[PDB]
Amino acid sequence: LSRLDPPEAEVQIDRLITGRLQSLQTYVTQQLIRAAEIRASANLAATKM
Amino acid sequence: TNVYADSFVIRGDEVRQIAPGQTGKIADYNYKLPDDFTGCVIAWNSNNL
Repeated sequence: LSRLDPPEAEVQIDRLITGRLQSLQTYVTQQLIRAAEIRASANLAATKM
Repeated sequence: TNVYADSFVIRGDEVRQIAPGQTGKIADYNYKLPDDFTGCVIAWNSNNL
């Protein structure tokens, strides 16, 4: 944003926003799947207790 | 819903420099268009007028 001619900056900024979003989406999905496994483990732990 | 029209006199190299997203001398110090535009840029040679 402070380095490129503004219309070129706008395009590249949007490309990076999308890239950063994809990193967040990936993280959430992976943590969401892991959370399902952790919940199952917690349920087993609760069962054993 | 709305149409706006800017009617003005410029040089042929200046005609080339006026477009949405087009930066340059005329764009920043004389006649500016945005990086996001809906509309038409229309021009005619006026050597006889």
